[PDB]
Amino acid sequence: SPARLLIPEPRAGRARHAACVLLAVCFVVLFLSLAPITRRVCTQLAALQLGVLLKGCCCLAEEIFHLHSRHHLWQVLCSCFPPRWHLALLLVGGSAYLDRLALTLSCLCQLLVLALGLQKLSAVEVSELTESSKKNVAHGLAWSYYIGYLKVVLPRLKECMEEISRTNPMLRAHRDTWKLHILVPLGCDIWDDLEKADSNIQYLADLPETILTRAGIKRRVYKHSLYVIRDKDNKLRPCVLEFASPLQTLCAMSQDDCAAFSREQRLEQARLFYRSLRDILGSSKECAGLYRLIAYEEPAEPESHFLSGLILWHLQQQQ
Amino acid sequence: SSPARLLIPEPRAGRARHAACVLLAVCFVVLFLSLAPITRRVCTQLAALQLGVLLKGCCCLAEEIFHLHSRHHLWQVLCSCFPPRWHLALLLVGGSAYLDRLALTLSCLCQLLVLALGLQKLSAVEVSELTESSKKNVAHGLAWSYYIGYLKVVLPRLKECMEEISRTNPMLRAHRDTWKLHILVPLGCDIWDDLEKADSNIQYLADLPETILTRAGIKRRVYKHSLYVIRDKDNKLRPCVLEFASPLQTLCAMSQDDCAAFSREQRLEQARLFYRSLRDILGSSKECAGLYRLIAYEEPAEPESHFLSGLILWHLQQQQ
Amino acid sequence: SPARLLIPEPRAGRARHAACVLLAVCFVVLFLSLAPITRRVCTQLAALQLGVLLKGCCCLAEEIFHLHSRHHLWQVLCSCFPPRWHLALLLVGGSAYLDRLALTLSCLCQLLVLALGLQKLSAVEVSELTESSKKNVAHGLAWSYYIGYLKVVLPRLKECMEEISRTNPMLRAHRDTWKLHILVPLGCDIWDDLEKADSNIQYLADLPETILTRAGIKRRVYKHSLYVIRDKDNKLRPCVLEFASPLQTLCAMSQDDCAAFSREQRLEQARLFYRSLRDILGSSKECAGLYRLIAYEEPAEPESHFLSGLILWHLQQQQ
Amino acid sequence: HRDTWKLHILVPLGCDIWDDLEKADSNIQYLADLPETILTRAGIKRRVY
Repeated sequence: SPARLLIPEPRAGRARHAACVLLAVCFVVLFLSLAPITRRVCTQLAALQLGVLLKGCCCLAEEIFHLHSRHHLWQVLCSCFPPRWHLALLLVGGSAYLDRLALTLSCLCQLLVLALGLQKLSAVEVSELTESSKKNVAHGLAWSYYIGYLKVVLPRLKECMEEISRTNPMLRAHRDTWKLHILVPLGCDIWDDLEKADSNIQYLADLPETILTRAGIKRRVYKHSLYVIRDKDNKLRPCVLEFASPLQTLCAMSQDDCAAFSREQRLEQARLFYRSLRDILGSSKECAGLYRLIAYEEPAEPESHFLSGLILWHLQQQQ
Repeated sequence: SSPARLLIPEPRAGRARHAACVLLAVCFVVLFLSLAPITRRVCTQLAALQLGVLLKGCCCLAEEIFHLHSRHHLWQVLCSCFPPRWHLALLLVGGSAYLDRLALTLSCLCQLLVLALGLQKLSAVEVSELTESSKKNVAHGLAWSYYIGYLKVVLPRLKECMEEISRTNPMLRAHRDTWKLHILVPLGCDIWDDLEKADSNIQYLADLPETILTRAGIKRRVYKHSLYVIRDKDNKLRPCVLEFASPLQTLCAMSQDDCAAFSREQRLEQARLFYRSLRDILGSSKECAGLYRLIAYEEPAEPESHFLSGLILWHLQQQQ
Repeated sequence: SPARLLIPEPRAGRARHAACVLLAVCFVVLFLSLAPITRRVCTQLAALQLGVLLKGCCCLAEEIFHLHSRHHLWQVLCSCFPPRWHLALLLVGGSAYLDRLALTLSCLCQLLVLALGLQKLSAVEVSELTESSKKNVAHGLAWSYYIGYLKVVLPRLKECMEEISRTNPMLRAHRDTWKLHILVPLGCDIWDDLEKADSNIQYLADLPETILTRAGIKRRVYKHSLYVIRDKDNKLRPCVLEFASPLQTLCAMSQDDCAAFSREQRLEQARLFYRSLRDILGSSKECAGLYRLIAYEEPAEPESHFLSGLILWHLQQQQ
Repeated sequence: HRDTWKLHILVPLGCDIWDDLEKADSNIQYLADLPETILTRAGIKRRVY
């Protein structure tokens, strides 16, 4: 190849072998040239193995607030500690039974280490963490959706709608709700059309063509559909509705055989995508007030007019 | 109310663990009423009871040494033969050894005696729960449904259909000893809807139109089979009848289904079990004595564009 | 063969011969280099034969609630314990006659083991148990029926019924009962037609063909029969009725000589098929409300209008 | 045989019409039926050929 490519390769995880061989060298060194010595070694091992308990207690104290929002209670207890936590309890119990200045000194130094935070992560660990997780798709979907679609279609919406508002008095009446409404259900189902999703949503017409030029032969054409949705006996409300493509991407990726994308992590990915999209849209000066994204979960009781009620609440929020 | 009366067996609530816990609490309370060395005896009894699973794992690995190459290819055999929660049994055995070997000999003798006589067997409740708990065991059901629905109604009426086919064109009268439908069952799940695109040597010879009609769930019989020609080396051509397995499509759709939660390793295992069940069912039949031939293949790692046709040619050559 | 196939073979069950040769080896080892010792061995053997009694007692406590549904009383007692349970009683009686702290310690250990449940099954045993059951066709039949038929014919029902409805006011009046009524008798008899099964069921017409194209020459064409059932002296009710094919499959394989399919467990297989179909249909989003499967058991008294009344009740439930 | 894909109308100058051509002449063999020619009318009336 004319261009000698230099690409990194995944790490073999061979540090375990080096640790094992140096451990064996340590054994062969120590044995040459003793039950109480082994007991002292076990006590010393149990001495620094109680810091995980303090770290878990601190994490539980910090996470009891998010317990309701994330885990709604045994999940909180088992999450704040590694699954191999009872081993430290067994070791500390054995050390206490075998034998308290050393214990309190060890607790104090471990807590001081935790507070000062001098046991941080180097570059290799963070690099391995970034490389290993092949399912952090939410940030990529959020940024891709933003740059590809919203940065190029959102600004040319008020001008595209004012021309219709010139001849249609109904659009002129509802001037405060000329934004684009993004439907992001926390699941992944996407209805083919919003007319059969809810009987209270009526299709009206398609907005005029959006013309973009690319080299003069390639034309990027954008279409938006304008809907009319019926209230109680008050009035009719028009709005522009569409779903989020990254949700469809996640749904199609879950069905893939080589993706190994389950349903429990798909919900987390959708939630993270919604949060990231909100955080990156809220700091944008181009589409400062040209959008409103609505998020919901399908109710357990199959109400026939749940989505319509949510859209009406959102629309009535602008006025 | 309701004209009928149904008492459906809803699944168990798993409340036997609560009974075990309350009886354990009662026993602890009783022991509290009315000492230290008894803990050592309790630990020794626990180790004696725990070495039974170690003996069972040893017997299981001794039995599965033969099937190692067929299924696991050596650490996988050891992992399968023993339960994952086996370290504590070794810890208890080591503690008992350190505390003290006639007692160990008699305890192990009793445990292996129990294992040999086989007097510890699952009751009706345990086997019923195990049968009703496995929600993904579709291999046997799919094999039986395929056999009954399709394989028992069209194969006996196979000589005559190809008889009218030969009446249309008599070129196949020479191949009198290959009048059996060929079933293509890949151990994966890929299915080629258009069989001519799968390989370059597979070409149609006769595909007459036919409408498959089902009236209120009752399927009509199939009166026509699609004839093919397989291009051999530059000497001659060979005609064939090919058909895939619908249960493989069922497995593929189950895997693609969102609510099924059906992985890939389970899919391969179910496909192999379905193939074995179908072969065993067909091999012990009477109507389908010699009017079928099922071809099972695994897709090769190296890409080959003329593999499937060559495999069918090999099957034809061994059929003569 | 171009592709050397590697297919598993059934296990020969030779672990028992390993147990027997270990019996012989242990015997010849112990003999080289003793009535009280044999009595102690018998007592130790009786010590761990008592756990099955506690397992049966806990099972009885947990299953006394399901006794009415599954066993309606001696069957409850016999099912919760292994048939070879009198041997444990004989051993414990012999131990008591030969001889209290040891018995209590053994009982406490057995209860602790049962509560913790550390004596579980490895991969080989579960694989053998999944391979040995050649008759558990309920789940396979349910999944095959679902994927093959219901996921393809159910969605194209409302639109197929609209065209007939627009010209028949009778169909327009009864719009809430346009589902597919699956009949799943817990037995296995399937009537050739519903006309002679019950005198109150009247055939009306066949639904227009559901045409599916495949490769342009293969046409998967579907018929559904529309019936009319005579209620009491009020009116007539139309519905679409059909039986469940897997019940016909079970009936067909019950008669096979090589199947060895008896009748006592055929009822259980049909019941499990009904439960599995219900569970996998209630969690689907495509056929949300396009079905209603009805199950019944034939009464002792051969009433001539038993099934008709059941369908009338199931039809009035929507209204 | 692509050049003879027409429809062959038999118009005997007499008036006898055979029920089928199989027994009319021993050299004519029936093969199969052409796939259905579906014509839709009002959505319920189907003119199928």
